[PDB]
Amino acid sequence: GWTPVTKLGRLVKAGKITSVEQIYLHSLPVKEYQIIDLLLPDLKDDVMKIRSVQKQTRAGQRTRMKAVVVIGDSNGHVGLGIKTAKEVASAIKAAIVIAKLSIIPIRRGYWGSNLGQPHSLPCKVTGKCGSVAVRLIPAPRGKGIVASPVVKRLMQLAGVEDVYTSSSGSTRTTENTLKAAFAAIGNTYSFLTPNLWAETPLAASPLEVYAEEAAA
Amino acid sequence: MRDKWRKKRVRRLKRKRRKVRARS
Amino acid sequence: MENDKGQLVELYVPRKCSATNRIIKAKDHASVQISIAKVDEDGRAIAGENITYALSGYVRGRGEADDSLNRLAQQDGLLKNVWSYSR
Amino acid sequence: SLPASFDLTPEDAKLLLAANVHLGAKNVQVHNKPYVYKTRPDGMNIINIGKTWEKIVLAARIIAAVPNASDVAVCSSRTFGQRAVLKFAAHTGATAIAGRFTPGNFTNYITRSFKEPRLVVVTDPRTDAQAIKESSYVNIPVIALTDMDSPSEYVDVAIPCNNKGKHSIGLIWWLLAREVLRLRGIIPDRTTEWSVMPDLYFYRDPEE
Amino acid sequence: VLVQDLLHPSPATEAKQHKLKTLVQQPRSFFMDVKCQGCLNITTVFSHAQTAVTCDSCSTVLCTPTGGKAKLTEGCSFRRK
Amino acid sequence: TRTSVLADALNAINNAEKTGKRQVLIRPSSKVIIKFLTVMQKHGYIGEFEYIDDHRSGKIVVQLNGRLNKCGVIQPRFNVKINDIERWTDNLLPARQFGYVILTTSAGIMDHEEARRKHVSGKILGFVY
Amino acid sequence: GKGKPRGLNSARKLRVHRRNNRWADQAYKARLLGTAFKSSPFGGSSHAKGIVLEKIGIESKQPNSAIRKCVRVQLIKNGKKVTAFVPNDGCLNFVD
Amino acid sequence: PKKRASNGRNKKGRGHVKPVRCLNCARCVPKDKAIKRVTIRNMVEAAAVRDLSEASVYAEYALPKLYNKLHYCVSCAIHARIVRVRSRTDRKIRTPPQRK
Amino acid sequence: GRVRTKTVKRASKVLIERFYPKLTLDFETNKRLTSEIAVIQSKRLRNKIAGYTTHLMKRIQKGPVRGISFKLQEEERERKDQYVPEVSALDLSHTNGQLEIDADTADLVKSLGFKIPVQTVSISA
RNA sequence: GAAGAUGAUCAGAUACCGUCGUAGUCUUAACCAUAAACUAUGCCGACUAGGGAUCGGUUGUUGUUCUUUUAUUGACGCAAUCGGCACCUUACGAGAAAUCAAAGUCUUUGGGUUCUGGGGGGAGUAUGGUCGCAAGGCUGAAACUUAAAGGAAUUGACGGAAG
Ligand SMILES: [Zn+2]
Ligand SMILES: [Zn+2]
Repeated sequence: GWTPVTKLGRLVKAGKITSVEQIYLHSLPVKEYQIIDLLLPDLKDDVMKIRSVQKQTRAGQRTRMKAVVVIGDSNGHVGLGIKTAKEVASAIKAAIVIAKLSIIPIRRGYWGSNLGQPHSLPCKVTGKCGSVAVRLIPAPRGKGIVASPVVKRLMQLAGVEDVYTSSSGSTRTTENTLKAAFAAIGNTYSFLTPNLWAETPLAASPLEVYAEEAAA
Repeated sequence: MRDKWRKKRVRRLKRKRRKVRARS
Repeated sequence: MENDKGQLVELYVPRKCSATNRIIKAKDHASVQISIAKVDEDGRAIAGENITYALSGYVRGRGEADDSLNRLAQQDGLLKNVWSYSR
Repeated sequence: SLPASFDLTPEDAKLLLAANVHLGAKNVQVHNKPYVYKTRPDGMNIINIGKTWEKIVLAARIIAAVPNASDVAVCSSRTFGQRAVLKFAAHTGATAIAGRFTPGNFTNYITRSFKEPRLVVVTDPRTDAQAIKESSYVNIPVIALTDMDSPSEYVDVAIPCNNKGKHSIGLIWWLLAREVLRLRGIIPDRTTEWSVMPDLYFYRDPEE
Repeated sequence: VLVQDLLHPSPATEAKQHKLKTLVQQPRSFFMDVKCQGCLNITTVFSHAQTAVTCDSCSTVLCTPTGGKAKLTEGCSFRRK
Repeated sequence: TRTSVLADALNAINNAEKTGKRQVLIRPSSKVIIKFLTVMQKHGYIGEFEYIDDHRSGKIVVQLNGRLNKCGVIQPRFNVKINDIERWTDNLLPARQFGYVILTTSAGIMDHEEARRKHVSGKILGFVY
Repeated sequence: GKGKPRGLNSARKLRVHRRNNRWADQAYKARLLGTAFKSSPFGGSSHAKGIVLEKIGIESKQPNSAIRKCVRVQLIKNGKKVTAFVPNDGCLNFVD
Repeated sequence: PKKRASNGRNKKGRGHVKPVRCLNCARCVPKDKAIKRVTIRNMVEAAAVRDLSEASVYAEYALPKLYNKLHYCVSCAIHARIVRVRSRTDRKIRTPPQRK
Repeated sequence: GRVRTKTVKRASKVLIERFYPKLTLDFETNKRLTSEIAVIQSKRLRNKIAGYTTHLMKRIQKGPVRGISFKLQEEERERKDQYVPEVSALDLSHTNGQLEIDADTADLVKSLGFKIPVQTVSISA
């Protein structure tokens, strides 16, 4: 059995908190991966790159294995996880844990017309990690994920079906490639648009309405 | 070698080149 | 965001900061939700009834949150003659 | 708005003035210019204790909104505030954190003293940076006791005071307990004397 | 200080700011009526006078120019216009 | 030296808007600045702005609301034909549904949507979104 | 700002500047100078016929240790003598 | 890369400062960059202050000190251990050591 | 040196935090106690624990030990640290019946709607 | 004190160490026009975050000593602003990082303008021109050759470095 030790774990185990958006709405820090597992039961893992780093010691080289893992539900939630461990399987396993903890929602929007279900970004957003800068430009309904294979795999798992991409810098650094792409896909909700201008009243925090079921 | 001495070695070499052309 | 046929295609409409109107990101772990209690005239705190402010980690990081509280509480009737528009 | 009963009673002003609350730091940092009334000719600043009072009623009004009393955790690294925050939690049902604050309490969930407070009150940001710094990671609003030199980053609500006075730390901590209990109703009204006397909440030297 | 009233500044800070840096610049100099010791006669003297101004009454300098305001001679009184 | 008051205006606006300030002083003012703000004001991107008269070039106090993403000039003021606008909109604006291209025309200072309605073109003057 | 002219009447200064700086590019410099037409043994050609003069075995560069079997060929189009590789296990025997 | 923001010297808003000769090795060194130590030592050793105060023909004669300002270059000072190498974070500190 | 190690030091305090009332200041009693309290496979090990558990026990008598709480020390202190004299030492009774506050800071009081007598002090330095 | 001569040291040192020493070092008339000529950071303009010292000016002010016994003395002390040379913290932001109050306001890419670079060598070489008494300066390739050269930082290893 799974025993939560945090308030969010307390509330997720009951029926108090059911929508991940409620966690997203109030910026509730997700420290426990099983919180994600129940509330996002349909997630997809796929390892982008496995790398061996080496620490020089007096006797010789100390080799650890580094793996990068991408999680997404193809419906607006995507997560990235990079973990180093002595064994590839352990590093892959531990990466999935933290790849789930960093899962964020994405904003699908319309290029041009708003006819049908959203197909792309609402705006052009760019992220930078190290030297890699990845820009995503909304595409028409025909043009798919015009991107490099590693960046495209992130978008397929995020549920963006049409988008452009333009990369700069040392794009052969896979780790900084995915983190910079992750920054862009996460800036979809950080950009103000006119349709969001109206003020909505602040809903009461879920930890304050069920503090009795969240205390312990 | 050191850059300053490589520069000086060429300086003395150019001076020899200039003189040997003066013979003609 | 709303499509042609009218249903809300937007999920997770985020809140907006009360100081700088900036959107509160999904992982803005410096963002708080200040709650202040409404009081019956008998000096006792009303139960389950609070004025809610959303405050961005940007304002907190700059240390302007206290001033943003002072101006908001002054203009919402919560606070008397401590914050002044003219400095 | 505010019923007039919440105004600074002249009884409290005599307490505040004697307890040296109106004594500020020599140098005021840019954000506490509002709370400086005037400067004593020696060079040090005078607090506007009139401004101070309704801030206490404002800050205490935050604590009442939390449904669970154990969710509010107060801290003090300064010795002069260790006993006061201890008595404050005792009368109020808070979750005091006296002395050293162990890093990882708010972020590391396998630690022992792993607490998830909905509000952190700070005796001094200058000496309690770590409590304020980690509260920035897990969405915890912070109420602080700030002098005119006390930095004001990541502080949602500040209470101007004299943090370097033995009497001042206790009294403002004394005032918070009384004003929190009034709102919840334990103290009969704003005219009834509190059973606790202001000499409690004062740190005592080991002589006695 | 995210929000403050620039259109209505406090007078104390305006008296401390530079004469050019105010919301609308305005000289801090003025004009003086100097009553000399020898006799009483109205004479307009600039506060920042650059010339050793004498009165038409008596051939006596009222002020000696300095880096800033004109320094009034002893025994002379002034009144600001 | 001071070569363009319009550039010095939107920059101080952006250097205030990112900082989260709700007001910004613009110096010096001009008709081009004043008419530029009106196109911004009728779209709610800024609030009530005041003109100070000092018997001089003028000053402007702007009130900020927080709905402004990025306002900047396009310098030099490129000549824009009616078939030149779609290129300027694509490169400068994040999306096809919002954001504006401020064009100065013989009919006045206007954004590209009001320009296309009355089918007039001039020199590009800036952008706002 | 950005160090290059932006004024509307400065199209000339940009035209000269770019054309000057294309000379630092070796692809442009090799094409315009016509170094292929002058110093390249084929004279800018794709293939060439030549006449074999002598067969040579060459010691390899480090770290490889082998023999690369090439030949001395003089070209018929311009009379230049340059070495050409014979690439195939045992194709040295086919060429005389 | 850049090791110090002051470039090892104290020359700002200036073009040129006349140099000084190291006390030890007579090396030219710029005056601001030279490590300068002002010493005031007793002229007689602390052990001999007594017997030289007994041979004094003058009662309560206050003997003089010796005044000397010392200049060292970086190699002069480091080798004599007047200054020592500090850590990267301790390089920022320029407050005097608290030994006297 | 006779420094005890951590494995005996942590095992000693886990006993106090569990069986403080059954502990004593006498080593012999603790020696026999830890035998039926903890399964200690070595006789030499068992004597080391009790010899330092007693030292921890013999320390609590001189005052509170740092880092060890046994569900009673704070309780003994909860009703021990309740002292207060009859005078608050903060009410205006030590002085003549009015404040000694600064004359310039009295303007702060006078700015408010208060009439509080004050023996003004003017250090001016 | 280059050069040179010298006494040591050394396997050898016409090097470091020691003793002399000629041009030079100084100056007046003229050339040369280069330096790690460095803030390795073009110049002009605007804005952005706090803080305290300090220089020149100027503006209001002291339980201060002195002029002189006081002013209209001076110095000191406290508030201001102008301009500087800078310094401390923070990172809204930038950066590959070191770091940066500019190296920010740069994929949300546009204030004006000048110059410069396009992998490492060959090479600032050859040649031509041009300036100079000369030494040299300015301009300035190619053939050929090479898969690296290099920047910041991490671990270790090593030091005839400190603790
Ligand atoms: Zn007269
Ligand atoms: Zn040396």
